[PDB]
Amino acid sequence: EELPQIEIVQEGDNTTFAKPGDTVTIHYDGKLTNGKEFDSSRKRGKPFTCTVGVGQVIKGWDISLTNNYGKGGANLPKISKGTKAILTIPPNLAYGPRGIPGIIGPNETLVFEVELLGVN
Repeated sequence: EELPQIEIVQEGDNTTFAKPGDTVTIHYDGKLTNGKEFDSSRKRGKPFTCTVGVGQVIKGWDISLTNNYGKGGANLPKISKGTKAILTIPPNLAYGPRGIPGIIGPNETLVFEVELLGVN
């Protein structure tokens, strides 16, 4: 079963974990596998707040931030509040064959360097 890959750069508090319906606040840089940046909250000067686990972000983000809607998965570490991680998300858990014209091409793997600042 398809899952994003998660590299834990530095662990957070190891006790606060988002569940579906929670709001999270996160800084990120989104790049293609070739290092070309397609988006970033940091250059925007403000972190990104979203509701997780309910399809209001790409599935790869939902799975990563909620640890597969609480179900976990093989080699899928939990991301606690304060954690720095790198999420690598296959196209089927992102924008698929369709992509986003002029921003993300077809069947693109996305790499997000993230810091989870807040959970609820």
